[PDB]
Amino acid sequence: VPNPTMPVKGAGTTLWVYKGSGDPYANPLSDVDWSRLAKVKDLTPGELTAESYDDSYLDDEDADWTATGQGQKSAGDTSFTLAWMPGEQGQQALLAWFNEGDTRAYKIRFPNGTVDVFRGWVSSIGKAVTAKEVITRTVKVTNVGRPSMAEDRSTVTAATGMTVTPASTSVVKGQSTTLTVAFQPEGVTDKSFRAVSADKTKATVSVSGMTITVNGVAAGKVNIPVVSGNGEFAAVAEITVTAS
Amino acid sequence: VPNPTMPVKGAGTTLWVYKGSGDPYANPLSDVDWSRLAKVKDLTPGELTAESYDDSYLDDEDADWTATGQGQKSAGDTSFTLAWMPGEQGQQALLAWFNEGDTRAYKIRFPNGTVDVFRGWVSSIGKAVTAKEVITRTVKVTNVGRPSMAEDRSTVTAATGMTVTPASTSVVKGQSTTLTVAFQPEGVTDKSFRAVSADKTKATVSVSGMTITVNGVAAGKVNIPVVSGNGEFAAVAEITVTAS
Amino acid sequence: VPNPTMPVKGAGTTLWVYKGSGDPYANPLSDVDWSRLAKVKDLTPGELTAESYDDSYLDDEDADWTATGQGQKSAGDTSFTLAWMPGEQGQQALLAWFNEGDTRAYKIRFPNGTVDVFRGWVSSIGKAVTAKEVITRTVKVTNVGRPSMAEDRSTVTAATGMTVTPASTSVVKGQSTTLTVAFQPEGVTDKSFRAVSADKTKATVSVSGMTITVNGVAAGKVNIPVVSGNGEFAAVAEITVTAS
Repeated sequence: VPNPTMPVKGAGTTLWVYKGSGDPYANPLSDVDWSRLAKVKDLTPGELTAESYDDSYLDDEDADWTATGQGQKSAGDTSFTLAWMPGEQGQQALLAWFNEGDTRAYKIRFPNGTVDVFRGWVSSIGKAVTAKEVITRTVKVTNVGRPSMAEDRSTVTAATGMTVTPASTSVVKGQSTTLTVAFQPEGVTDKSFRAVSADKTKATVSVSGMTITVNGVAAGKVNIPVVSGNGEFAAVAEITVTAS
Repeated sequence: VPNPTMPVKGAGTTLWVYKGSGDPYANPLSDVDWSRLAKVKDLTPGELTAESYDDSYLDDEDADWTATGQGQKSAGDTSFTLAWMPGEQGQQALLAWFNEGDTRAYKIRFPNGTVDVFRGWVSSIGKAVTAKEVITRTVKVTNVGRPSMAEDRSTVTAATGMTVTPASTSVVKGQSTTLTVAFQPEGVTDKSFRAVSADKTKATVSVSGMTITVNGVAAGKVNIPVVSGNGEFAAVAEITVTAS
Repeated sequence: VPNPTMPVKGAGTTLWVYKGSGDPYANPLSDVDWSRLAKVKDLTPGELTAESYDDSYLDDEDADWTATGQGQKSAGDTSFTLAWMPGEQGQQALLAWFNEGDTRAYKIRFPNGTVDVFRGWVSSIGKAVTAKEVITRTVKVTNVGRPSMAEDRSTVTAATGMTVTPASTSVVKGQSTTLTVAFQPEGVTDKSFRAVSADKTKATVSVSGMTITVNGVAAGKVNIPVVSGNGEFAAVAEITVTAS
């Protein structure tokens, strides 16, 4: 249904702020570590610009027509207003973003499956208060550096399938077993995953570089659920732990 | 019932000025040492803004784009127009506040149980005389220092109040079972989750209304993983589907 | 049928960008090495402008008025807003053209058989998101050098293809006689004429429908001179009017 080669109606556009660590430009399709800013009244994305450089000399024969070239670009000033909910995270995190000069990353997800991720700092925090109308919070973010347009991530293989094969063996205290995850639907993929223990007590799990290490902290039958990327697919594995 | 996590309609917003001698930011909720500015025609809260600081150098590898940082923050000016009642206290106090030019504190009480408290000096006093419409006094206050927004005194709770209890029964074709999630770490919670199946072939999942619904499309044993927040907590449910 | 000598309604104007390696001004009509920018919401062509140059001296006799001359010409900037299709070629090419900053050629094909060709660099890339309305990408291209207007490749013919044949008969009172003129020097000609009588008393003349008409108000021999263009060609007609 989402066709990036046909015009879209604009309804359903979504805003997120990178609350995690690492490279936000790498895999922006996944929603992991992206806090959503809900109840967006309106959004005006930033406009990439360019300054003009005067490229004229005295030796240049004739000067009837001006000659110019591209200069600095300076993407900036993405603004938006959303419903005012002072006690909800993402809006509190927004004021935290304003209160220091942090240059954080934020992404705009469009209804046609494309993402535009910018990176900037908050330069304006306003509020409009009128009767018989919901109080709105208005934000403006000055963008720094080169952004990541949706015209760059034009590959998208869509994945659609993974498997999780665990050891599923008893593990003695102090030893780490390795879980296997296959995320190769014909090889090329554009998604990540995270695994989190369902009890957090009998075992401790760690996912890094596709490597899943599970340690049998306490005896029992621990269940490790894994969810891929934003959460299109998931799986459940079991690991026994023996007291001996 | 005020709810800071839901949008509010702005009607009923009140304006107060500090006539006490303590710390205005200490207990803004209490209206003990505050004078209400009654009969406010309309209000426009001050807008927080920060200027841009150039953060570029001659030896910077890349210049094709501008590098900037957040500079000095300002609290703007709050402007409110209220009915002219010169004979009442509160307007004489406002006129004296403008007249002797001291930096006083004031606050805005929204229909949310929250309050935004600023500190500033009156930079404009105006009037509007016109027949058939009430005489309105318009005031502009330039804010100084750092404001104490309603996001400052909000509270977040992450006391591990996540629990999951499924139907834990045998579901049939054409009928969906329900799974309940408890999110009460002493009642107050601020975190959400995401629940999905493990294969999406034996059972189809749907999360709504603080609840999970599982449709037994195919017989067998199916696994439903749930992950809370950013992967701090998880749960695994087992659902058996029979032939009928 | 396109007709450059008659006004056109502007619907169907197409935008193209040069992806070849030849001379863009050589054969603009051929769309061989050109890629179309489809789904153009609206277009604003660049405006040619030239600044003023003060052409006055101290020893100038008269100075009650200002003497100025044409200075340096600029081609302005062409701004077009078109539907956002990030996944299609042509918009990715546009984004790369903005990003790497070279001066590329483009053209506008009017519903006239004519075409305007410009050379410039993209100085602005924008977007507009709003519900119930298509997402639009807005582009601004600053033009450089001398542009190639559609008037550059127009052709004029003055091959002396003027001929005049009257009815050369006897006209009566109350009846009007016709006279024909040929302007076909192999077909193409843009030079007009003017036809009138020599006394306007024996016969009254009227030119319309690319045809002369003579009303025989009075009997006798009357002379009708016709002059083509700026006096390069002429013809003389003799018309006899009888008593009846």
